[PDB]
Amino acid sequence: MDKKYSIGLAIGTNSVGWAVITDEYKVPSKKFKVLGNTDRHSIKKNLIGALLFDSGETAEATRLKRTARRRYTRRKNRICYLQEIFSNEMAKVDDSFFHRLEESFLVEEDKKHERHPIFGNIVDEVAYHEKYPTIYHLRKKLVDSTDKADLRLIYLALAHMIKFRGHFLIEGDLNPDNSDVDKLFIQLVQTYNQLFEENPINASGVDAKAILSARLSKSRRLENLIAQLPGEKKNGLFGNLIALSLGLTPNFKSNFDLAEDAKLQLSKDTYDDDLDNLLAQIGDQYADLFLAAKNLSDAILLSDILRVNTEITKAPLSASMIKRYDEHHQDLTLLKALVRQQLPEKYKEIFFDQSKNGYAGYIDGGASQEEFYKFIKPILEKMDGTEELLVKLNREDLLRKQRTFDNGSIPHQIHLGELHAILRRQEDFYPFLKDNREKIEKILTFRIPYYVGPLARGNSRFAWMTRKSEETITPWNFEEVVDKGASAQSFIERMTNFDKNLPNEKVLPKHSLLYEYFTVYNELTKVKYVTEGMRKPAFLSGEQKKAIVDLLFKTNRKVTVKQLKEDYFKKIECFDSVEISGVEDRFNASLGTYHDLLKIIKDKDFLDNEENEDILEDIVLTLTLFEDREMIEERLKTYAHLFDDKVMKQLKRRRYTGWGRLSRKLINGIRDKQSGKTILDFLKSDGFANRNFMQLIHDDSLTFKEDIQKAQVSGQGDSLHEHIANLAGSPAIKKGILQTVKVVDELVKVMGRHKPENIVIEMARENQTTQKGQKNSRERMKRIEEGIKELGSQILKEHPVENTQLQNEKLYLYYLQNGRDMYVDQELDINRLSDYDVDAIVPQSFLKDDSIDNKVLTRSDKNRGKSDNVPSEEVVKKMKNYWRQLLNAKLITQRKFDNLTKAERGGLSELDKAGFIKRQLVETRQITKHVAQILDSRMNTKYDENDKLIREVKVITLKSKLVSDFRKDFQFYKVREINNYHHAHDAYLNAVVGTALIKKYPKLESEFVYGDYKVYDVRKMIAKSEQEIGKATAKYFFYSNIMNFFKTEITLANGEIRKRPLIETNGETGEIVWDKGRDFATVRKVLSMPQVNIVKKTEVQTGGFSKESILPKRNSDKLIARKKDWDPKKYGGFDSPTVAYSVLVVAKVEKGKSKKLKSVKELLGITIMERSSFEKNPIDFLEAKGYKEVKKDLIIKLPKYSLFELENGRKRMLASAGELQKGNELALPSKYVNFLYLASHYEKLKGSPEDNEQKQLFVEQHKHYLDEIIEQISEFSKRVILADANLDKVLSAYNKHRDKPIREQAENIIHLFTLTNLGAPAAFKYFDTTIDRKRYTSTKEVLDATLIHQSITGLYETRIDLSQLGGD
RNA sequence: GGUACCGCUCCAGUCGUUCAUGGUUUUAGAGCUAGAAAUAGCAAGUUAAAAUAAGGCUAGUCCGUUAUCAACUUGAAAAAGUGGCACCGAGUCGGUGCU
DNA sequence: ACATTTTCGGGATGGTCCTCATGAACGACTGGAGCGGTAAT
DNA sequence: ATTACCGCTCCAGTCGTTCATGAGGACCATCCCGAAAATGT
Ligand SMILES: [Mg+2]
Ligand SMILES: [Mg+2]
Ligand SMILES: [Mg+2]
Repeated sequence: MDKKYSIGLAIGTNSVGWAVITDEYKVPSKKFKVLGNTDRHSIKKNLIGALLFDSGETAEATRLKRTARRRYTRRKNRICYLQEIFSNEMAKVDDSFFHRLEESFLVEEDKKHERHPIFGNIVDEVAYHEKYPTIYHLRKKLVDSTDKADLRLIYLALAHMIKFRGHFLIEGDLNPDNSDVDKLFIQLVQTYNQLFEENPINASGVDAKAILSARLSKSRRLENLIAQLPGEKKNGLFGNLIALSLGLTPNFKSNFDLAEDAKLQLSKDTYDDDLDNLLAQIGDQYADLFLAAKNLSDAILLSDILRVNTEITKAPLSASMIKRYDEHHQDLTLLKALVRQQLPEKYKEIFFDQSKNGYAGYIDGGASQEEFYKFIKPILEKMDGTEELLVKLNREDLLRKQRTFDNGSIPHQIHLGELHAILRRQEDFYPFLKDNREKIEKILTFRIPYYVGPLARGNSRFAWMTRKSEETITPWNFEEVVDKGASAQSFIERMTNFDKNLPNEKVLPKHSLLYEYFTVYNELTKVKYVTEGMRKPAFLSGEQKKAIVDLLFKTNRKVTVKQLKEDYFKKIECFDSVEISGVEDRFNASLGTYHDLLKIIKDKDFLDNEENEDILEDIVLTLTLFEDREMIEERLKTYAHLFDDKVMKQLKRRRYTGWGRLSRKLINGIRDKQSGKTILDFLKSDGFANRNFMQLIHDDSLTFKEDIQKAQVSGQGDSLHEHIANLAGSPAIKKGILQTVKVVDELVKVMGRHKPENIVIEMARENQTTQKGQKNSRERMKRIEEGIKELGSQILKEHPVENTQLQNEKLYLYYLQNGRDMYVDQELDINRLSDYDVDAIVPQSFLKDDSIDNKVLTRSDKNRGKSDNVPSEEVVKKMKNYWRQLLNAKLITQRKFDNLTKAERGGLSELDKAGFIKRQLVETRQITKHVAQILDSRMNTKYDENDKLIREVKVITLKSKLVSDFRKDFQFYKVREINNYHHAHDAYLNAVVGTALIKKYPKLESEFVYGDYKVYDVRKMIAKSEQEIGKATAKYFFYSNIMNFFKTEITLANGEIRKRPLIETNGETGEIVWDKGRDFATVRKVLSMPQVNIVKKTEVQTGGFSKESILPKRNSDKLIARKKDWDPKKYGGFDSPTVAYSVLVVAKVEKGKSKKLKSVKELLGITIMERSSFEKNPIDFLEAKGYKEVKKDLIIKLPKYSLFELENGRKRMLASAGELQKGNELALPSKYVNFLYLASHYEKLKGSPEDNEQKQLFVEQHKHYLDEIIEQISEFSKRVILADANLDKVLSAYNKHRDKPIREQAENIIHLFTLTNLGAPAAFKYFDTTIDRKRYTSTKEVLDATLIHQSITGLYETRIDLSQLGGD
């Protein structure tokens, strides 16, 4: 039947709630038949409920997981690449090479050959370190070599240089020399002075290198050079030439008075090509400055990162490492002698003992630099003869470990320098190197471009390449085995802007000539004209529109009325007296691409010919899509009759970026099957007036409605996956939608297959801020301003600040944190906010908060060092109280603060701390825009109507901004921190409001999403806003819109509270929709109503199998070895083995001295690994695990979050492999929840209206609730742990801390509401007492536990029999 | 009562392609004196190489950090489908009656 | 030949330690706010 | 041929209303209970 009920849902990050409301009854109570045992007659449940689920790894964590797979694969392949080059050659000349490489692993008993790494004999193996203290000395030896080295030490050096290959970040050949840098600074100044004799720049003996070497910002380095070298300004020619060498992108358009942009950069191979175009126009005499600037940048890079001069060695990189390496042993020997003489007593302790981060732990362990320096620093300060040792601490030159990240970030080019020498020196000793050098230099330089990508032998979705035959895919003989044109085309067809009306096609480039013609013809259509014979204004015809485009738009970019009157009408149409109307003095439309083409080609033969426009569109499409300049050449070859050799060489520079929103097919590729005309044909000439482009597509007058029916009306298939394959990358939103559509689909089916009137859905994010804009940013300012006014200042009253200044995050971070960082407490300033770096609190991590409160403005992040130990402990000690002052002024959040105290308490959500100090944040919830569309797509899959457009199922998305007044009316305090049954009541209220809104049409409407400010009437009494505080509208007064439409209460009066009468008309037919004598009482009755239908989702664990590390520290049976036959005691197994689910089977395992069979059912964990054969054949699996004698009907599978109910009155849940989870819902009176929230609230706040007056008096008169709460808790311990254990400590603490602040105790009490959750046995700090951490191994009372299998939808429940359990 | 398609700009989030290092595991790594011996002290310390998700298609110079995955019936199998209401009440969800 | 004392072994339990992440060159999307376009009956 | 049925304002710019909402497992130290053997009667 048509309409009987409505449903509502509330979608969170890791939970979905729902509720069903029906006109015929007020009690959401319904029965189901018990499956299996039938322990209860017919179990009833509440229709209001919620589903809990695990959210998984979000955005940047998913990013890191795919990156991590490709990450080591690259390093592994590079090691394998050079191995394939030399291994076979070494095996051919040395028979003993092969066996040593193969027998390098495993125990003696399985080993067939001795290791002998370098020489081939134990006697000679330990002769190496006598001349070579490190790999870097062998590198110097081979680079400066005059003699022959063994192929094992040659491969040893070459293998180091491909494992330690270095980064190919910047394109082009950089100068590997540091011989005479000083000269380059003098020659640039003198060359400028010779070319510009009007105002010479004076060097004045200034050392420019000293300014650049110092750790200053790029802006400050430029400024200091301009201040010390007089003759030119920071924004002048010389300043922009310095900026280029600083690695910036200057634009010399304003410098050479150019009509077009002239940006230069040193990061691209085409820079030399751009200089050829530039010098062709400004002349040869300016070449020296740009070539010297390029070479100086190369010289400065090596000077800064190596700090070693050339010619004393041809290996300055290896030499740079050696100097410090030797100094480490000399400084350590010195300090060791000083400690022996001054501190005999602590001599063993200082060097041997890991616990304080000493020398032994530092060398053999992973001890932090800052902790190591911290320990030895006051020791060196107290000791005599340590002056030089104290300097090395500040320089960071004291005992730095050779292998560390800071010594790893080396570029590919300086590595090629030394490698070219390693190969060249040995060419007259090994002739094989002369032939292999070509292949070696290529793989050392090699990098995969976008248009080639994956070179996979097999067939798969992401295999873009077409392979010719079974040979190779290596760059060697590349064109003979694969075609980069085929991979470039398949790459572009998959990755580019796509047409949203054509699923398999793509849009035109933004430089399309057709795209530009479309806008010009629209403006020409608006034009009316008057002539010498024509009496009244008439519109332009198609031939006249074409004539104006052919004449005026092809001779000047923009057209004006004078041009039409003096040129077009007098020349083409031959009228002296004419007039143009419909437009002003000029048009908005213009041709941009057309005149750009004339300037580059400089001809007219490619213009007016009918076929040439299609030729130019194909060429611009190619120029936008492909950087590959040989692909551009091949496009130009088919049209070579229009393009000579010079223009084709000039075009080889760069891409025409950006696309339009329409493809060509729609515009002039689809013809009307009755008139024969395209949309472009109708645009040029048709009937009176026009409509919007999408309106003309939908228009019933054209035959394009058929194309809509064949494409759009068809829709997606039966499978849900196909409908949720769009919207959101978040696994939290994805799973929320996945379960939401399933719940809605099932609710409509089980409700007698009747259709709901409304489906009301909410979906939100962890919004930490408003977005950029004066409708958003302007309010973010208030969060800063309150902190400023709390601290105190006269600045805000003395001088007003314009609202357009503070619009972005970087300007907000400065005033939120003040002029100081949050890690080392060093100075920040306004002029340095775009010059200093910004960090994330938890980058590339499991969960990420929505925007500005997840980030922090810092000075340098090098202190992070991939560790969880803040090196600025002493800073945290004073800043912790400062950070609490910031939370009190609401400048930083509770989660932001707690991430800096993690070591003391771990995790556990405290997110809505704002609730007692200020909650002000109106959320947009942009995700909700397409949620209804995905559901609507499945729900209204029916076409039994003659284009009636009548929907049967209406899905409505709701904003939570309307719920606030309903929380007040029904006295709801719903912070999830004190209630994990949160979504159940939200979804109910959502169904109430969304249904309420449609029963009588709204009195005050607003525009789509944006709404309020867009359309409103001018009122002077809201104009005082902008002048005083800034723009404001109904977004602030949204509560008054609710009062206008419903008239529920009067908010203009304090004291006695009176509201709208109990029995009032609410429907469009004059009927009563909601009744306060029945409905209102029922809503508040549901709040405390027993047995709400809430469950943790049933599944089994898939994905995330293990972490890429080995833990030989573990040795239990659950450890999965890295290789099957390798001993876990030596070579270990993989970090964190993942169990998909468990199976309950009677054991065949023998116990004790008599070897008795365990004839009782036991838990066997099924791993994601072993599952792969278990599901296919469980018999062989069970026999291998010790469960040999078993029958099919005796095997019971236990999925993830399986439930148990004990006959002794307890409820429990299964984790994964057999571990015990808490379970059991919380039955507790509502009088405790309201008290604790309000008790903290009314600490420093006083009441006034009737309700607030009684709430304050309630907390003040009734302080006995804390004593009743510990009494209720002592009765829940008995249902979980049995013994009270630590509640004697908690009761003692509750009697002890009665003289402590009400708020500060209520701030952490939220951790005791874990009783509502089915897991989370949390440990936390209360006030001065920190509670013990416990976990549940298993249930002793096995035979009393009944196995429960429930549906994910929360409907039917299966109870499994106890007669099969056994026991002997 | 009674609108549709968007231009220009700035900022943010979602992210993708590409490349490198280190943490860490493992093997080779020639010592002296006292004491039955456990055990202790001193001489003495300078390095290199290999490797890092089970498992497997298309059996790889390749892919893999995932969802439905409970009872029940039909289907070789892939795959698909069914889940009662009137009527009263609410401290660990019960009852009258029909189906 | 049987019961008690005796030592060694297993399970339930809690305390402490363990954890593969960094980012710029090059390049694109949705999406919102403020400056706006164009109007009929 | 028209633009809120309702938001009609204060000796002054004020803080505040609601929400997305919680790391556990392995190894080692330890106490209590149970089985087979040696000894006494
Ligand atoms: Mg919500
Ligand atoms: Mg950072
Ligand atoms: Mg909610």
